[PDB]
Amino acid sequence: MPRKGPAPKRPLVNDPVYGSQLVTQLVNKVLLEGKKSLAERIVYGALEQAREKTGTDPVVTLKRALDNVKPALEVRSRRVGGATYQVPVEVRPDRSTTLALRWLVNFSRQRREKTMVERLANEILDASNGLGASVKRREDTHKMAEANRAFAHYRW
Amino acid sequence: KKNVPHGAAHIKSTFNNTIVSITDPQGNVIAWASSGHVGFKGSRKSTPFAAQLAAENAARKAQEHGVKKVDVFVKGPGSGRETAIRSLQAAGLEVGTISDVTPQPHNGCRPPKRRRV
Amino acid sequence: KTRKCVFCSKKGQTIDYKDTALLRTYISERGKIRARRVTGNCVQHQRDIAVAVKNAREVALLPF
RNA sequence: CAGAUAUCAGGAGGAACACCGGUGGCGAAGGCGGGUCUCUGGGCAGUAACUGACGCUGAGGAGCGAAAGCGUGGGGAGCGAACAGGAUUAGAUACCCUGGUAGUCCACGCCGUAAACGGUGGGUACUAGGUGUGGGUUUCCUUGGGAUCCGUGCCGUAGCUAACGCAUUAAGUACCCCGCCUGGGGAGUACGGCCGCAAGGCUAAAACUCAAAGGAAUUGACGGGGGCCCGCACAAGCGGCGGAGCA
Repeated sequence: MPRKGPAPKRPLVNDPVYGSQLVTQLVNKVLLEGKKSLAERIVYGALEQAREKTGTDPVVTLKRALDNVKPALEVRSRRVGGATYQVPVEVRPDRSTTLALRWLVNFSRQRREKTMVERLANEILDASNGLGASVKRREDTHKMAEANRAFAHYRW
Repeated sequence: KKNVPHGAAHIKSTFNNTIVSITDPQGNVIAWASSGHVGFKGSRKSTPFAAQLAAENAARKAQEHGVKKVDVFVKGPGSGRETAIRSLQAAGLEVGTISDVTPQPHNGCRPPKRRRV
Repeated sequence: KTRKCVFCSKKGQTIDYKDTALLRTYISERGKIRARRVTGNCVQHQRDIAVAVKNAREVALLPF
């Protein structure tokens, strides 16, 4: 319900196995639309696989990855005077978290491992360390939002 | 060559372009950089991006002649006044002072008539 | 402002072109001239001050 | 690219005076604004000092009178008709750019037409107000306030107008005079005449043409008009289709 104010959102519970909101949001984003229990198993096995390959708590590793992927400035698609002038806008924490997790899932399904369990585990690792597609996209979006500061004072 | 400690950012800021002529305190344009000088012609000559590009190129030449402290002498209105200003600021030439050096014929000569497109 | 004047109401004061300081109190930074009603003074004083400012700009004692 | 743009300095040129610069003034109207000087124009205000009806209108007539244009001699920096290339375009001659001649400025002249309109002739005696606002003087608090006379706005009485609107600054109420019109074009046109270097204008019908032309107001469609807004409309996420087979 836009044009009327902030839109109410569905609340999110923590993971039963793990107990973290980021884990459950990652589950729902890796969730191929139609199945959850199998998607939950896949994200699970991915998180344990990240666990032994990191030796730490998968929730903390996912938090580190999300921080290494969370954006700070977003670019909309406003048309100003018939010319595409990019207006960067500060991102709210929920929107930035959603963007980071969406990027993580999108580049997780891109990987070429045997299973998307392995693909998601490798994506988690490559976002935590800072050598994955999600991290480089986080760098590129900030680079492009800083390259167009001349249009940043529009304040929309 | 020579060194210019203090420069002047004589910005002929036409709407066509901002010719950023850096001038020694004597009154000699030691170098200049406009939109075309960076490579901007036509509409791109008049784009705001050309303004910081021209200002930054001029300030690079300024550093090349050891120019650090510059007062800004902006001419008539154009595309990228404050844009060229903080380009020069971010390109080794601090702002110093800003001066609108625009001609003021106080009800003097007659120009051409007008345009309707 | 909003008085009868600073001359027509204070009922004692004078304007001189040689008194460049007193005239400068009404001129702008460059010497631009306030409107007929900006300073809240009786109109004749405004007009005479304007003519005096013209003359002062001609004689090079005010920032023109 | 030769040093263009630019920057500084200098010189030359020609034109105009931004800011003050506005219901604010002035002027019969066209018009008036950089500063100085000289001459001069008219108005308003308080004393009747005075003249002692010397009032008004005003056909003919008189000059003045925007801009343009032409006569005569200069100016020309710029602009700039006309005229030049390029550009959209089917066509550019036009919008746009790339220049510039007369003119545009001055001097002396011509002409007299502009939407030269309060679209409200000149003048004069009466008809609620209110409120901005220029010049004056007075009268009343301690500059403050009032009155008055003149300039200049808006709204609003009476009353008037078809309504729109006017409304003490009339289109209300009265007089006196000057100018104009008798349905619409054909027509401010023919011709004569008048003035014109030239130009044009002033004066100006008719044949013929139609049963209208028109004004105020009402409802509608019509904006690259706006406002208030709202619509997984866009901003955003997702699933996608369009690629392939198959139906």
